[PDB]
Formats: sequence, C-alpha cells, structure tokens
Amino acid sequence: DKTALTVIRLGGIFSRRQQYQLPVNVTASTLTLLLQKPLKLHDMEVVHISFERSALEQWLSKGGEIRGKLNGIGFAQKLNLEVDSAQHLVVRDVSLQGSTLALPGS
Amino acid sequence: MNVIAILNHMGVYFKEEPIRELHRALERLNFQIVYPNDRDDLLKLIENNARLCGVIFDWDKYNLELCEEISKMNENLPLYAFANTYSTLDVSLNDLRLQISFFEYALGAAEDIANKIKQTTDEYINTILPPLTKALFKYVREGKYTFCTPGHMGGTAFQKSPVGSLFYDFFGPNTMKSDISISVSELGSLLDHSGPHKEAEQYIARVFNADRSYMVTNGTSTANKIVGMYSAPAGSTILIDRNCHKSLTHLMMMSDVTPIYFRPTRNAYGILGGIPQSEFQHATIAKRVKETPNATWPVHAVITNSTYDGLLYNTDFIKKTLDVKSIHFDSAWVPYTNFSPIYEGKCGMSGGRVEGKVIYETQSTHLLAAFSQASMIHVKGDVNEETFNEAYMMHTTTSPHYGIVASTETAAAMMKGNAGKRLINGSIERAIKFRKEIKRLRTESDGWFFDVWQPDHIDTTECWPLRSDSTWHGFKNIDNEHMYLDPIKVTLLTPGMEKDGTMSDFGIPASIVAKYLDEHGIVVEKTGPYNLLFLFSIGIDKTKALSLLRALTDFKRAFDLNLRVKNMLPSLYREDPEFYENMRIQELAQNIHKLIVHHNLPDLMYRAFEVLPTMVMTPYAAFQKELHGMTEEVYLDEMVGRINANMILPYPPGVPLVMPGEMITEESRPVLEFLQMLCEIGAHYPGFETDIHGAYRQADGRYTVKVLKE
Amino acid sequence: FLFSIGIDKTKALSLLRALTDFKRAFDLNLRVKNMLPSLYREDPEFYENMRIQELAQNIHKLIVHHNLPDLMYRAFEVLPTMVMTPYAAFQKELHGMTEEVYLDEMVGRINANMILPYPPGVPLVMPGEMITEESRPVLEFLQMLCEIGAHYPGFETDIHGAYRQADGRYTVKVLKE
Repeated sequence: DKTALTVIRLGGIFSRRQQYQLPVNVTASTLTLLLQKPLKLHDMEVVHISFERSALEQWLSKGGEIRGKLNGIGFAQKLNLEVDSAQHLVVRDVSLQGSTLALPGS
Repeated sequence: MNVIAILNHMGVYFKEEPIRELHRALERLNFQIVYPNDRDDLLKLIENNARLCGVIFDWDKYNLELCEEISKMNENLPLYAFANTYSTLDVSLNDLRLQISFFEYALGAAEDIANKIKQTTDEYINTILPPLTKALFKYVREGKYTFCTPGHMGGTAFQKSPVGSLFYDFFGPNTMKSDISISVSELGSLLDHSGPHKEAEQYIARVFNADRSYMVTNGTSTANKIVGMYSAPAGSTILIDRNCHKSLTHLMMMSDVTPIYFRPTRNAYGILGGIPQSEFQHATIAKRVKETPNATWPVHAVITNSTYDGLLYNTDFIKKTLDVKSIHFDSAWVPYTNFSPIYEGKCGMSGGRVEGKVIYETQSTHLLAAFSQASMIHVKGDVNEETFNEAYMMHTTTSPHYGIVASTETAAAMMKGNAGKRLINGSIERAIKFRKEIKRLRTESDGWFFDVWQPDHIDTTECWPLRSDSTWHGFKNIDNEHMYLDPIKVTLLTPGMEKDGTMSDFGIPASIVAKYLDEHGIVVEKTGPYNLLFLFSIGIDKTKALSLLRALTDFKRAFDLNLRVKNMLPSLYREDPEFYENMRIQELAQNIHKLIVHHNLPDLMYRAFEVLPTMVMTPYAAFQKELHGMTEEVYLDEMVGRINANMILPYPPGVPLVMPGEMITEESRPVLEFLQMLCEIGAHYPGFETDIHGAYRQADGRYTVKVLKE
Repeated sequence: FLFSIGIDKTKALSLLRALTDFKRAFDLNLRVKNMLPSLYREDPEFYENMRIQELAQNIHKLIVHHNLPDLMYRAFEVLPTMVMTPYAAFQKELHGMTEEVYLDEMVGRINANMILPYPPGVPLVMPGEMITEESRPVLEFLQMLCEIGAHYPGFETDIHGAYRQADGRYTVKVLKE
C-alpha cells in the first residue's frame, strides 16, 4: 500500500493517449511489480510480476500486447493489462478481476 | 425552400373541400403551391428541383404508385398522406423504412398541421445542415454585440460610401457579417480541434477513408510544406519525381537536402509516362545511392499519382516494393478515388495501413468543386502530434477567412449521399455519349474533321487500360495493367501530326482554335501543339454541350470559308490593322504551321527534356550565394559554362529546364539549342511571342539570365 | 474601449447604461443565479447561494493574499538562462529527441517548447532556455498560477506549453539526454 505506480501522461501530437514511465525513478532494466490484490493467473496465485522495462515502455506508448514473468520466474506470459483512469497499471484475471501494480520498497 | 406540390381532383366534396381549405391555409402560411400536370411531371420536378420540399396526396389513389418512386429520389422528403375508408396499416408496409406522417383532409386543420410540418421540416433541415454553419446563422439572427470591431461593423461603413457601396451593394449584409473573429467563442476552435471543428474532422476523416484529416486553407502549396518540413531532415537524401511542383523547389532551397530523382519515361509526343517498376526496387535505389555524390539512403519520397494523362500506379505494388519509411502521394488529380470502385488498388488511401511506413496524400480539392486555395492533407499513419501541430500552427494564416472554411465543408454537403453519387454517374454516362457524338459528325461531314484520341472501341465503362499491344496512345514499350484512361477527361486532336508522332504537310495548330474560341468566350481547359481538352463536369448541361458542339462545327465552317482575320478575329485585328488587313484564317494557320514543320519543334522539344543539365551545386548551395547578393546577369548566348542562379522555365512545354546550380555543357547542348530556337520561332507574329520565365527580355530585344558571380 | 467610426449614439448609450446597470446590480448584491444564469447552469449547487459580491471577494482575496502582481512582475523581470538557441533545440526536435517531464522537475532541464502563460500573455521560457537559481522566481510564479487558479470552476489556470494530464498534474516538453 506504501506504493502504487502513477504513469505520467505524455502529450504532443499522436493518435493514442500515450503514457510514460517515471523518468529515472524507475530505471531497472527488468523491474518487478507487486500487486495490491494478488490474483489467480495461469492457474497459480501471483504476488509479483517482473517486466522487461524496455517492453513496458513501448506498451505504455503504442499499446498492443505485453508479456510478463509471473512471480519473477518461468516464461514471460501474456497479460490482461490496462492503464487506469487513476493513471495506474491494472492486471486482470479470467474473471476480469483487477489489481493495481506497485513498485517494491527501498 | 417553400414549394409544396399537390397532385389532385377526387370527385367528392368531403375530400376536395378540405384540400381547398388546406391550400388556402398553407398559402397563408407562406408556402408556394405547385401543381404537376401528372405523376411523371412531379417526378421530373423532384429530380430537377431540390426546392420542392413536400408532397400532399390521397393515400389510396397514389401510395402503391408513388411511395417507392419518391423514396428512390429522396428519403427525407415530407409526405402528407390523406386517408380513405380502406386506408390503414397493411402488414406489407411493416418492413419499409419510410419517413411518413399521416394526415386527414379536414377544414381548419391547416393551422396546426402547418405548424407541425414547419417543425418537422426544421427538424429535417437541422439534421442535414452541418452544425458550424447552423450556429453561424443563429448568431447573425440573435446576437447583439455593439461597440465592437471589425471597424466596418457588419458592412455599415460601406453603405455611406458610394465607392464602398459598390463592394457592399454586391455582397450585402450576410456576406459582410460572416467575416467574424474568435470573439464568437461558441464555434469552438480550429487550433484546438474542438467542438464543431472536431465534428467536421471526424465527418471528413470517415468520409474520405483516412486515419486523420486536416483542413488546410492555403492550398496544397501549403499542405506540401507542412508535410515537407516535418518529413525532410537536413543532410538527408530524398527521392523526388523530376516532375515536381515549384513549391517543392522552394522547400529544397530552404532545407539542406540532397535530391535523387525518380526518372519518368516519356514518348515522342512529350507525354510523361510512369516511373517504371524498376525505379522502386531496392537494387535500383541502392545503385543510385552509390552513384550520387554524398547520397545516403532516402528518408522521404514524393510520387505524383496519377499522372495528368490518367496513368495510375498499382499502389499495392508500390506500398509493398518501395523501401522508404515516408511516402507522399501528391494526389492532386485524384480527389474522387474513394467514390468509384474502378479505382480500387490504384490510390494512396485504398485498403488499410502500410506497416512500417507513413503514407500521405495531398489533394487539390479546387477536379472537384471548391473555392481556390482549398487543400486537404490526408494522413495514413502516425505523426508526432505535438511537433506536427506546432508545424501547422507556425504556417497558419494571420486571419483565417470563415467562409473558405465553410465552403470546403459545404462542398462535401453538396456531394453527399445518393444524389451526389447519381450526379457523378450521370457525368460518366454523358462523357461516353459525347465521345460517340464526335464519331458521328466525323462520318457526316466530307473531308477533314476532329478525331478522338482513344481506343478503337469502348464497349466497356471503366478506365480503359493502355496496353503495349495497342498503338493508339503513342507511348513506347508501356507496362501492361498499369495505366488507365479516365472516361471524363476527353482529349481531342487537331490536324497536324500523324499517329506516329511524325508531321503532316497540312496542319492547324491548336493555338489558332483557341483564339477562335476565345473570341466566343469558350475556354479550352488545356491545349498543346495539336490537342485540346474538355472536362464534362456536373456544370455541363444540354445548353452548354450544344453551344460547344455547335461552336466546333462553326469553327470548321468559318475556317473552310477562309474568312478574313479582320472578320473572324476582330480583337486580334485591332492589335495591328495593317499587319492583319488582308490575311485570311488559313494563311495565319499555314505560316505558323510551316514554322513548326520547318523548325522541327517537336523533335527539338523532345530532345531538350530528355537530357539533364549538369548539377554543379545544389539549389540550396546556390541560394547561399544569392542570400549575400552575389548574382549578376549574363546574356542567354553566354550561359554555357556558367552556374545558373534562377530556375529557367520555358513555355512551351511548361516544365523546368535549368535549376539553380545547374550548368549547360556539351553533354547538354540541346538545352541551349532549344532555347535559342524558341527565341527565333517566336519572334515572327505579334501575339505569338516567346515566353521563357527566368530569362529577361531587355528593351533592346536581347535575353539575359541570372548567374552566380565568380 | 475603442471609439471607432462604428460607435454611434445608440451603442454609446447602451454601453454607458450597461455600466451604470452593473453598479446598480452589483450594489444590490444579486444572486449569481439571477445575474449570471449561464454561469449558474455550469454548477447549480456550487453557485446556488453565492451572491455577486462574494464571488468578487473570494477571487480578490486570492489575488491580495497570493500577492499576484508582485510575483507576476518579478517573473518577467529576470530571464531564464539560454543554454542553447531555439534553432539548436529544434535540430534535436527534428530527430524526435523530446520527452515530457513534470513542471516540478524542470529546473536544470533544457526546455523544448515555448512556455506561454496566461496571464500575462507573453513568453516566459523559450526553447533552449533553462530555469536556474538565478531565475527561480520563474518557477515560483508558474507553481503559484497552478495553485491560485485551481479554486473556482470557470477560473482555471492557462499555460500554453504545459500539458494538464487527466490526473491534474502538469507536464512540459524537454530535450532528451
């Protein structure tokens, strides 16, 4: 709860409502994100998902599909991810249950 | 909008008297009633008159005879149906979508029915009118801003001035009041793309099959520079059609870019042919990058699609083949491609996105009907919206005209839907009719006549393919299933050249036919040495077609009588009475034709444009020198071995001959020979002078050109 | 007010009378509901009980408190530091080398766009300029405008070149490193 993740809006001239990661706050080549409400994803319960920061960038800009290794381990699985109205990242399970993503503590 | 048709006597007072009462009540409500003589007259009135805005009829007498026929013409047209005993809701009607109000014939109902019809008509009017223009009219009616500018205050100052009254008196209050500023804040904002301005963009973007559409009010000249400056970084190489517009030269002078040119083909007539398939292929481009001094891989290409004479590219092939990230189709000639299936696979916007590329069309709306300077930028792919929008805002007029913007929006309103589809269909049908009419008059008359430059038979309604196995087009080794002839662009041929491109002994240069038509106010769209073009637009009616058709037979009649120039061309006569006193029209033709024949003009013109002057420096490089005022004039005769400062643009044939930074050498001597030849051939007849832009005729009759100082 | 050749006796009387009517209506302390019906419709509940003199007081008290004239005066009396020329910064833009940062994060960064605030309607930062310590009042004025203008519907902040994100935070375009 100590943390959420507020994606910063980027303007300019583009077709989509583009989004941006925090400038240097998050610069980890592959960063892991915990979830406020742990979910049942791919027949297992997951408390954290690690992303390649590079892959999360282009998805925040161009959209499309985004994979992420559940609980940091195994294969990079496809994810039902969306940018929230509160500017958060929300993952959904097969019940469409949402969960906010947070960046780990110091 | 106040004409109501009534169609009937019924033979019973209980029906006839209410219609009398309604006639009178409606006339008092300011409707003009009109009475078609019969059912067919009514359909012709509707077909030809958009001001007929309602039809009253007996339901039983006419519904099965009229309803579908009217719905085919206009599905919003108010119908007021009067019932009899058997009138009701038959299950057969349940499935039709119709706009129907049911009314009874009754005295005293007109006041209330008229008010409902008025309201229902306003509802229909409000649906069809575009919202920005609608809001503008409402302001002109209701608003009360006084103590305001513009200083003319709704044209008020014009009325107290006879000189200003001439301008006001013609245009009037409404025209004067529609010249508004952002003080009328409730129309939204162009610069924010908000309110009724967004609604317009979506409307257009959806209509024209674009991802995004911008409204430009300074022509495609400006649309090119907005796209250009965003698209062509400094130090980069661009592929550019040597067949380019001047505004792209002005861009090159302003941006540090290196051009490599797509090289069109050309035939003996001088008609441009398409860049062959080889010019798009990676191997070909790579080879020119190797051969061009300081060239890198191109960042931006600009192709003119279609060509003027109707050769369209297989754009599916180009989008798949051309390995350039940014492709701009200057599609000024083909604004209508979305509206005929015959253009599928042959236009920029056809189909979906092209993965990995941004594709542009810039279009000159003004082969459609719109005010001059109206141009669109149609984008298929993404731009950096903030940098693109900053680029747009930097090149926006100082004071946008609020009509021009509405004229482009109202031009679409006119062409919209069925009725605009049926209008263009009608013009295609008449095009083919006229084509066969020329063939008829060719048969009927003894001796020479006009011919049409087209296939032997046109049994098919389409853009006819030009094939390598056909000789009619005069192009050499043409690609097949590549170019198509637009039916509505009709080229006529005058006597003077053979089907070979070889010269006849007898010729009538087309310029002389133009002088004749000019005395009679008839303009020829486009003329070349022996060709004339006519466009069959939605303007062109039976009266104009007859006047043109008759004017053409009158030219022949008058030519063959060998009328005195004095009598046939009185305005030309007045220019030099003595020069023209005894000359007859056939002698004028002979002398000019003999000059053309002798000076072998077509061969010399062909050869001048088949080689390229040597690029010593780029246009931009030469402009740096000009920027410091380092230019002198030399005479035309002295230009071999000198670096040209200006573009030299001769007429004919109306395309650039020498660029700034280019130099005539021995390799390109035919250039100078053509130029000197033009000065000679054109020095003979008053009214038939030489015309070369960039060369300055000194008061002594010698020509100078601007060159770089040493 | 401009007295043009347009302005006649009817317009002068309407204006002159409109001005005396403002005073009359202000001094009666009419309800915003009655004196400004279109404004009322924007937020009926917000404006239901407010009187014209209270609207004036609250906005004026903000101006007085935030000392707006002194802060505005000082923001435009110093110049941001020109790190590069507008042209130099545009070369970078020409290659698409721009990112957004938040307004709070702009000290020490090279601005990509002109920043044009309203008020007072004249450029504050050019492309290629940077706020430093020498020019800190610039940032203080900007942050102050965002604060004073966040209070009343219809009286929003307005700074061109800053982009209000859907979350209510402001961003600016800067040169990438």
